[PDB]
Amino acid sequence: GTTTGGKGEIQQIASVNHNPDALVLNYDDRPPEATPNGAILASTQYGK
Amino acid sequence: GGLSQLVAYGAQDVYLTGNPQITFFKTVYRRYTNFAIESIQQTINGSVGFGNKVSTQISRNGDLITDIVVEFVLTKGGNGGTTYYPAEELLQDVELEIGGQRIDKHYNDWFRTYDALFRMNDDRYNYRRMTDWVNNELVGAQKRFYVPLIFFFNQTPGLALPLIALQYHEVKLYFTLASQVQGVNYNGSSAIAGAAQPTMSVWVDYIFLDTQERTRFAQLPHEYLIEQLQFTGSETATPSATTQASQNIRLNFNHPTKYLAWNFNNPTNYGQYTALANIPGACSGAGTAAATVTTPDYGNTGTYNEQLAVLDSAKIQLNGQDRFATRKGSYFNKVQPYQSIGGVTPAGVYLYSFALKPAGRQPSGTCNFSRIDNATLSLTYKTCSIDATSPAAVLGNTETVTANTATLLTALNIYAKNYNVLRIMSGMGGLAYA
Amino acid sequence: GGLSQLVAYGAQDVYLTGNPQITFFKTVYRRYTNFAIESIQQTINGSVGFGNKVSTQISRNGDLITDIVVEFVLTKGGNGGTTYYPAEELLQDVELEIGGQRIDKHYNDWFRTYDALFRMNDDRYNYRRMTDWVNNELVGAQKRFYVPLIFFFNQTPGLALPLIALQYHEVKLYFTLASQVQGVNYNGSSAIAGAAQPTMSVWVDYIFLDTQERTRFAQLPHEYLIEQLQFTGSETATPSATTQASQNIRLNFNHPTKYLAWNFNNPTNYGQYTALANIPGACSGAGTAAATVTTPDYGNTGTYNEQLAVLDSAKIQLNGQDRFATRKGSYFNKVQPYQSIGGVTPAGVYLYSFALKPAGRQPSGTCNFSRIDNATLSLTYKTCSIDATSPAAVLGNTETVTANTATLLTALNIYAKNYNVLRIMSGMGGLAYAN
Amino acid sequence: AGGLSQLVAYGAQDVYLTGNPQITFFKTVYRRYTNFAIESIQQTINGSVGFGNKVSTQISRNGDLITDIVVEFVLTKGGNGGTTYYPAEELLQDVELEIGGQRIDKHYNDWFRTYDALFRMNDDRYNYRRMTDWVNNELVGAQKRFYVPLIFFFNQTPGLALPLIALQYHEVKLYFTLASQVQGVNYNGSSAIAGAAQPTMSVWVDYIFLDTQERTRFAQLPHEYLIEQLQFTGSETATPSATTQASQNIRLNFNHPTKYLAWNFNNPTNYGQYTALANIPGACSGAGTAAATVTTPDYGNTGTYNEQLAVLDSAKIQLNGQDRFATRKGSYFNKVQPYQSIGGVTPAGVYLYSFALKPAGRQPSGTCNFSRIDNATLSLTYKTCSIDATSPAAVLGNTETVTANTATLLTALNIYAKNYNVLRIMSGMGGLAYAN
Amino acid sequence: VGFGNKVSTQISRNGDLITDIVVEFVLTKGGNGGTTYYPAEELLQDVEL
Amino acid sequence: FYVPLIFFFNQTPGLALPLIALQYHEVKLYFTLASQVQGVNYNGSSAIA
Amino acid sequence: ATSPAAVLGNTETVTANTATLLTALNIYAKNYNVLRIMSGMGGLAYAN
Amino acid sequence: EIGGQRIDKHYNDWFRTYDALFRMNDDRYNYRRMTDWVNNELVGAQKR
Amino acid sequence: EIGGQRIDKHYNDWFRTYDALFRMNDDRYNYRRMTDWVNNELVGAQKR
Repeated sequence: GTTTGGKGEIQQIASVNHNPDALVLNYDDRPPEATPNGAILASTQYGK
Repeated sequence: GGLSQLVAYGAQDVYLTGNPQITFFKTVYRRYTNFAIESIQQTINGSVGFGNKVSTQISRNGDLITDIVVEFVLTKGGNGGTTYYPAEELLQDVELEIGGQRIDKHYNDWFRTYDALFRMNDDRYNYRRMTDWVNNELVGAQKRFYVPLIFFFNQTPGLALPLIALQYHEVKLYFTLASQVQGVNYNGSSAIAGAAQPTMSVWVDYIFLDTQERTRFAQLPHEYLIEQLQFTGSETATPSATTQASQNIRLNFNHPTKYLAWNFNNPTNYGQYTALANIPGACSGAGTAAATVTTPDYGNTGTYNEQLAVLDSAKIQLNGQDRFATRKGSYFNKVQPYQSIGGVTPAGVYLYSFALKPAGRQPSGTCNFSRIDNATLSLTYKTCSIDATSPAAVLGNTETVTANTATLLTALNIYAKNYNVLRIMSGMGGLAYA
Repeated sequence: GGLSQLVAYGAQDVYLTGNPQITFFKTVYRRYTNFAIESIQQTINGSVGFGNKVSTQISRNGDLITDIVVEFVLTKGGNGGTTYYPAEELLQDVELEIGGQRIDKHYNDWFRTYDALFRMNDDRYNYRRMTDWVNNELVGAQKRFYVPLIFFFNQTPGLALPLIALQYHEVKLYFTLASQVQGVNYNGSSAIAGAAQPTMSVWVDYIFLDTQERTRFAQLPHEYLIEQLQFTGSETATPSATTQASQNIRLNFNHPTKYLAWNFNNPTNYGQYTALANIPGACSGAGTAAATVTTPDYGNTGTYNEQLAVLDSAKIQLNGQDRFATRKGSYFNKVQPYQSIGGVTPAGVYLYSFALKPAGRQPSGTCNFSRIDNATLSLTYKTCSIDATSPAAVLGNTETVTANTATLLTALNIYAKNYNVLRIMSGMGGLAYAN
Repeated sequence: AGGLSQLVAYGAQDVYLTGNPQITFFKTVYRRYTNFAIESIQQTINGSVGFGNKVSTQISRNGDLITDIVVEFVLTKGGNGGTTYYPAEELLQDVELEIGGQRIDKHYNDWFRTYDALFRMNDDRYNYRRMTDWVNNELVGAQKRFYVPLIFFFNQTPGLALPLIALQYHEVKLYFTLASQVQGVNYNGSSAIAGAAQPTMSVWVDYIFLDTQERTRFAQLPHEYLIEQLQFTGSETATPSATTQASQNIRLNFNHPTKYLAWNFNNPTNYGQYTALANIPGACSGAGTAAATVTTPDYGNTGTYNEQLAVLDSAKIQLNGQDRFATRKGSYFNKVQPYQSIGGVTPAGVYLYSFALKPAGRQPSGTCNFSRIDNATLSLTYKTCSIDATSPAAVLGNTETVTANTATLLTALNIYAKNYNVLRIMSGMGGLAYAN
Repeated sequence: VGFGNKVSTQISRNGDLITDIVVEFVLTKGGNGGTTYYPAEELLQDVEL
Repeated sequence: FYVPLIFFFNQTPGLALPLIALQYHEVKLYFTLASQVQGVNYNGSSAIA
Repeated sequence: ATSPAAVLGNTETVTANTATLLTALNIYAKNYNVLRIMSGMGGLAYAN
Repeated sequence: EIGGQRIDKHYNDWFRTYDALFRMNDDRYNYRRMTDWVNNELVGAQKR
Repeated sequence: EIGGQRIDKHYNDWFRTYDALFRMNDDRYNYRRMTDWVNNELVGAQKR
């Protein structure tokens, strides 16, 4: 046995088969949309 | 003199002084963008009081927002030592919201956990000074308290929210005030007659920029690397005798995560993370005939004696595969804070990091739970066999047992501190991965 | 094991581990210019004693100057608990001069404020160890003290003062030694017979440079980012009953300012910024029948109970306009040093910063008072109605009141730290701006 | 009004501050890093663990990089409150770091006590204490797990992580010497504590796993690490009881660009005692009462800050017979130098002189290379030990040049040098660039 | 709304021009005749526009 | 009670605030309410129960 | 539990009062994995 | 463990469950002979 | 209101008119359940 010191652990396969990325909604699937801020516009259309 | 060691020069200096790059005695300082900081009161929606909810609508007085400090006025209804961070307990939680999307959510226990881990002796005491009664004050004393908030941009000017470029969003803070705060309107579970309702204001520090930077921030898109807090509470089964109970906690987290931290608390006594015992500072009246181990000596609620800590051992398991060998509870209380923060953590609060320096803002290693199907935290508890009223056992027993009073620490608070990105696009803001 | 996380990466990692730019696990160090540090004594000109003035010139024994430490040897004239930083109150007035041009000027009260405001943890505890008796010592004890100076070139090598570049402009240090030291010459205002005069020595730390860089320092013009202290004394008049004062103290400062800090002191005692009261740490004999609230338990003069302070609220005005909204004294004592310093500021010492990092050296926000004609610090005071001798009232009252002994804090000390630019060329130098 | 006014108040003094801006504070750009995972793995300890035994462990090359290493001890108390003082630290008598059959560094319990005593601060120094001692007045029979971190060159920053992957052809080992006498656990002074249990030890090593691109770089490219080493030999002191202030001229045998020199004056009977014992609070067993005895410390408070219990009056370093700096008083090296160079507090009896601007830092900042110096000496002047240790009137009430009669027990002189060397790694094998 | 509280309002943008603004308070008298003096504005400690 | 405000646009229409022309700003008023108001919640310094 | 007449004489749906002592639940699964060895290194193919 | 990687892990209780399930006849009896005191041995008896 | 412009207003004695006119049996009763004490509750009873 050549192991006077050792060699590091071999990479093994750890796949994703359940849904741990669930509930993660990115800016690409849905982008942000506007809501009011501090500056407000007047009641522009008062009806007839 | 010093010339003697300059003469003492040789081959070994080729790695130190030969062909130099820098000099230590002529610093070149960089010129910075002109800014000024104001601190103004905000508009606080809602009725202020115990158990009530209120909110803050952030004004657009400035260009960037950085430090948010919540101000309270409280009157103490008890004697000295009957309180333990009442300004922090009062602020039961805060949600930060941009355009209807939650960016972060903090809890009173999280603030306590953060101070327990990442604050240090001077700033931790100054924190205590602005959140608690620290000078042996007596009943009827009035004191103004401050609870600085710790969102990703708080105390972090580099991530200040670009309000000038959020002219299409509400930026809001939703606060929940506690229904019971120890020492000011309840003593344990008993109401204090005549207790005064708190007075509240949220103070916000605005950064004002010069002509050119205001243009840059208003017109250009931005990518902000931000922090978030993930949380849900759960119950534990703390063992009585003849057994060391285990519990498998299912972790429910979704972002590159820098660390997992947790504590075990008695929900009836804010900040109590250890068992009560008839030893100095470990319970009300400790050391005297009037000592009781049902009620803490609240001002000394935090301790460092891990024998009063409930956790025996823990490990983090990912997809059924152990991430590291089992550690005893003191590992998470004393070592990871040493390695990862450089400060002292009181008994009852535990930390395991994925990051080399989680206290910093530069990412240094994360665990992406979004690519891990089944992560769990395995907890083994200490047997609660020590009679809490007998110092002979409390200060003199084996590492695997704790006090009979530890069975009251039935709530687990599991936190994950993670990273996310806040995107600013055409004046609109929200998360890159929500 | 950890490989379970190594492989487990996805879309949320592209901004963390995608196309890596840095590694945490291979550092490269920058090589520097060979130098040596040496600490030598300067020749002291003048009679050393209490109330005497003394000067020394920094001899050209090196290329750059960094730290300077003033040495005292004192004998305590009182019993235990009668002193409060004797070494720095003795070091009453330290003036830095280059070629006849004043560069900076520090006071003993600033040294106390700096230690109280910007030093932290073990740094300020050791500072006290170098300046006071901290182990219950008795009358007659002899101790050697070191008061480091905190000028612009004293706190970091990066601004070392290049004497090699100043061969025509003598650099001198002027000292005044206090006529009174609490616990060494006087117990309160009562003289201590037989008190010894101090022994003093000024030590200066020299940097020796390598030939190539030494040559460049001597020949090339230089500019240094230099920090200054501005000060003048003020007076206040805090009321005892039914009223609260409001002062508007004009801020006679004139260069880019990092922060303003101030305190309220009792001129009789050194370092006292709070009221005396019959509670631990605020009264000689506190808690006993012989408790006297005329003088403190001097060894514990500093306290943290802000209701012993006189400042209720303050705001700064620039051009007669508010600079920020009025905040309570606890904001300036607790909240501002928390955000800007991260330390513990004792009661009675107050800070408002203009900078993100006032404790740092890299400029990070200033108020340029050179372009502001009128500025004032507005101070609203507490009513000093509490009987200092009754803990029931001292420890159990409202926000807006303090002890009747608080009215002794009649001296108002407002400090400003600012930037200037130090110009050195052809062996001559001095400040850049003068206003 | 407000900050808007402050921005308008722009003038000539600002061209050196905000004119032609180069940076801002409110748009921080963070760097993207190489993917890695941290895993802490238990090592096997070869040998029988116990008091007076020597054991060793070989680090299994499980990961690619090594950084922190923590020695975990399980100890029980043999005494009551105040009878211990860093029992975990005195047990870790020494640790030898060996890479490929050759020594890189060796630390001693007394060094760990010095490193703790002058470099880390109140906050983590107390946690360090929490990890090494009983700090809650625990009584006889208490069991506690102790964590003694190692402070080798590769664990004070990831940038100096030890790349085992690049050392493919040989082992890295740690040799541990466990003290035979541990105050308050196995011995109480010179008296053995009957029934004392043997320690259990585990050595935890923290591994880093690298991704494909960087793991390859580490395996194939050569490396040059600029690392720290400790140098140490012991000597004996000449501490007089009366009529004189003795001097010694101690010849130094150090050999690399040195960052600093630190020294202790120890009482080998106990652990960590660098000051005299006296009948004043915390200065001896029973202090303040009629039972006070000044031959034995009140161990849990062994460290103090009272300079009058120290024995060093003054010290100077000479190189090849010339003064390196003018003679300084003992308080200079105890308080002024760590103030100037570290920023913490050094307890009485521990002294440091730096050659470095930032000796607690990793980047070189000034060194004295004793490899080019022949006659380098440390000259030490002692205080006369004439004070009666049992009389506070003198212990707390005498002059600078005299100390307690019990001070003559500080007979061991411990001088440490911290220096640079370079650890080079080529073709799977590592080694030091400079010998001696 | 209450004693020692700070409240604010933005003007609801119903109209084109704003002229007067009148603040109403409803108070309960704590004493008999002659015990008050301008309590409505005493209460209105300040207004910042 | 009624407390009219007396700002620059409150007492005469010729100075009426043209909100219609200020569509990029909010206009807001901060109202600070005194903690101690004589005869309704304090009589001198004494609180009215 | 102390009366054989009941312990040895009852219905499917009942057991002894002493059964409440059986407080710990241990569920074990036996599964496959693949152990790979190549050029001197070894490890499991799948981690999950 | 092989190369730092866990391959399997067994508990004392698993050893008994395994015996309780998969061994049969006199192998379980010989097993007990290896693991227990099966001949009414008395206090002080020493066995391999 | 929307933008300061009133859209609608409801009154006491309208809710009773609507409930007494458009809500039918189960949905009118369930509405009562949400707004009244319908179980002969005594003084001191608390409901949401």
